[PDB]
Amino acid sequence: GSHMAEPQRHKILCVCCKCDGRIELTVESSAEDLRTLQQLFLSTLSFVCPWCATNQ
Ligand SMILES: [Zn+2]
Repeated sequence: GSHMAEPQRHKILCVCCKCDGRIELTVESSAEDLRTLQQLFLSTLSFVCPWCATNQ
């Protein structure tokens, strides 16, 4: 195995909102930031992959 389990360093995987491709949002976010941005992405926010961001 390996060991990488630390606070802040959190991998919140969402998607490219236009190709459904997996965006593992590797962030360094405290629990409450992670929670808050969870609610935003659950609500209305979403991201795009750099391929789609370059294409449209
Ligand atoms: Zn995309």
